[PDB]
Amino acid sequence: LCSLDNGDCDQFCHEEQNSVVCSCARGYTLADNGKACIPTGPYPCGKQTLE
Amino acid sequence: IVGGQECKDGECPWQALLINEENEGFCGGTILSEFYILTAAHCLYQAKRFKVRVGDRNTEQEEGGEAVHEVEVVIKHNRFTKETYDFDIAVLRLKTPITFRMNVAPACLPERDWAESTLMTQKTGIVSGFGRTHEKGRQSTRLKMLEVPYVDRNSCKLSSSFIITQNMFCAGYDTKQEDACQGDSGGPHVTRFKDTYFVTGIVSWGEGCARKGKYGIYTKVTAFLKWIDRSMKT
Ligand SMILES: N=C(N)c1cccc(C[C@@H](NC(=O)N[C@]23C[C@H]4C[C@H](C[C@H](C4)C2)C3)C(=O)NCCc2ccccc2)c1
Ligand SMILES: [Ca+2]
Ligand SMILES: [Ca+2]
Repeated sequence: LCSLDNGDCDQFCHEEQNSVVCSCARGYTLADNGKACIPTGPYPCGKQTLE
Repeated sequence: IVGGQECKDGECPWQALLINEENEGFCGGTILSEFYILTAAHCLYQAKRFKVRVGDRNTEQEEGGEAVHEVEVVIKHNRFTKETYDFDIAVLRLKTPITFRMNVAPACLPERDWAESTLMTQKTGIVSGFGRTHEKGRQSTRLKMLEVPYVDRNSCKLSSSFIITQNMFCAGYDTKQEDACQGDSGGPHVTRFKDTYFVTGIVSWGEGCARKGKYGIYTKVTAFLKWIDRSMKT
């Protein structure tokens, strides 16, 4: 599960009632596929700037 | 940073520099949000009055992207011990919010369990700062970064002359001449994960710099995530 390539999560990976559950840091919203983390603004945390 | 690499444009956005009354950098910090800065508690004894500069890569001259912020509140861990440097952590609340832009952006705060099993388990992390380029030399005028391997926990205790508490972790090399140094203290130790950088450590201390048989010691951010959270709420 989360032990397998981070459960295919972009960021945080949890196992609720078994099975992968992905989450994201503040400033990101979980994508519809529930794995990807989508930046909410021009400068999401953890991203080098290429402004 | 001894023998690292110069932070190229937009590469070390989360870096913050604590400057004294003479506008000289004496410690680093990590940008956590527009209002909060993470640094080492021991750095608070390095200067009486200090401010925080962000967006700077070369201190020799202002380019136009750097910005200075005054500190409104300083939140030092009450258990910080000047003796061993245990609980070496502090959070700074700024009077005016940081404006994110080129070279200015926060690092991500990870969750505890995930960070420990997925981040600390990584092969390496990245440390950066304006500190000394050599043990005896002067503070670097350019911002530098260094990829430092995570060091086996027990393999570290063996090499240390001082006790490595659970609020500490080690990164660096045994002989190779690369390591953080004086002046990088309080600075960012971030771990990359799928092109996203998470704060994992704070430059704390070390016996000298880049010494053979010695590693750099960092305060374990995962052991203070709740503490950090509470601090960012007050
Ligand atoms: N190698 C690193 N990664 C690193 C990173 C940040 C800072 C340091 C060194 C810095 N570290 C410490 O002081 N560590 C302690 C650990 C413990 C408790 C305190 C007293 C003793 C015993 C020494 C502080 C230092 O030794 N001296 C301050 C001035 C100095 C700078 C450069 C060379 C010699 C002396 C090293
Ligand atoms: Ca400058
Ligand atoms: Ca060494």
